[PDB]
Amino acid sequence: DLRLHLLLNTSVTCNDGSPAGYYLKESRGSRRWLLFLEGGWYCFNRENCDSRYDTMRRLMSSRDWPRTRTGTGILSSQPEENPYWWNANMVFIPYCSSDVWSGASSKSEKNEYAFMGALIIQEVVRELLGRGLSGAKVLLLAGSSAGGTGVLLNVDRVAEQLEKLGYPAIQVRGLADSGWFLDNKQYRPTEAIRRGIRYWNGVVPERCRRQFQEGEEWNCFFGYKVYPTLRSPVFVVQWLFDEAQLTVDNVHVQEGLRLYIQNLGRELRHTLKDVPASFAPACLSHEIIIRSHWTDVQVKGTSLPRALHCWDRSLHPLKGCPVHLVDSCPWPHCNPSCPT
Ligand SMILES: C[C@H]1CCCCN1C(=O)N1CCOCC1
Ligand SMILES: *[C@@H]1O[C@H](CO)[C@@H](O)[C@H](O)[C@H]1NC(C)=O
Repeated sequence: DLRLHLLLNTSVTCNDGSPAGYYLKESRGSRRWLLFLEGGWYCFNRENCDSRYDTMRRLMSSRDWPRTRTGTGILSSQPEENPYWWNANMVFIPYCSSDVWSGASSKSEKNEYAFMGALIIQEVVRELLGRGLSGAKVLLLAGSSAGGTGVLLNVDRVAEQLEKLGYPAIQVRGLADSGWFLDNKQYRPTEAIRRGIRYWNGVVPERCRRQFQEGEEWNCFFGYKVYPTLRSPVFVVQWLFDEAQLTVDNVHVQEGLRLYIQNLGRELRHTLKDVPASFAPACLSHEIIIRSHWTDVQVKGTSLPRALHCWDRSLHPLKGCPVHLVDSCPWPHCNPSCPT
């Protein structure tokens, strides 16, 4: 069980002005810290956000959050469930800003909602330093789906924050799960993100912003465009046939659709060729790192917990302990270890 703490700075808020927060389970024998960003789509205008407030309110408000949460997958403290980091300090940061973790806008007489995702991450880090994060040797910022994209948008800002506060010894790293999308043509999207960025006052990493320039910041939401600009080490986990990617592509089998699906897997593989820490199985699925059975899937005979352990060793190629693992077979579930 991870225990809830509402932010002491009550001006850093969820969408409806209630305080944001985090769930924590400390491990005082460990100098490793895992901060996980929840996912859950987003909203991009007044009418769409009002609908989300009616039926997805826990993603917009802390008023109904429970006092505890069970850690699962990479957040589990049991070695059998989490071979990688079972002894780490565990943090789950609820997603209550509806802005893919990019926003920096308060509620006001001109704004019905607050979009503060980027500031929530910064404030959680600041308040954790008093609870033991000051002694860390590794801070791993992880996340799934919208939270995976949030890792790519925020990992370098956390590194800069800790350096400027005077903690140069904490190594900041990222783990992005199911947050690596393609801006491809549909079988039968980017405009919603463009409108969202303006609605949220959304912010993107500085080097990527300088490349694409004013009005084109939406480009930095796409992994293959923002990843080369990042300085912190980032491990990318991405199913080749991700269900959210197919949903946005309007895919729900004849020759035209067969070619479309094969092309999607080929393009995704291409974008990961120069990503040296990555795990990309040929499966139709969505998210992995906080699922209890995340230990089951393998690429070339290597599980995800093993690949992550090999990554840790590389940050001290390694015989028998690979870090770049991308399937080459071209159809969903051509890998026999895919979830069923
Ligand atoms: C999965 C969601 C939430 C997080 C960012 C990526 N997401 C999108 O819905 N997108 C991205 C751009 O292309 C299609 C629209
Ligand atoms: C609380 O957060 C807001 C927004 O980041 C910031 O302007 C303010 O300085 C913070 N308060 C304190 C005491 O740090």
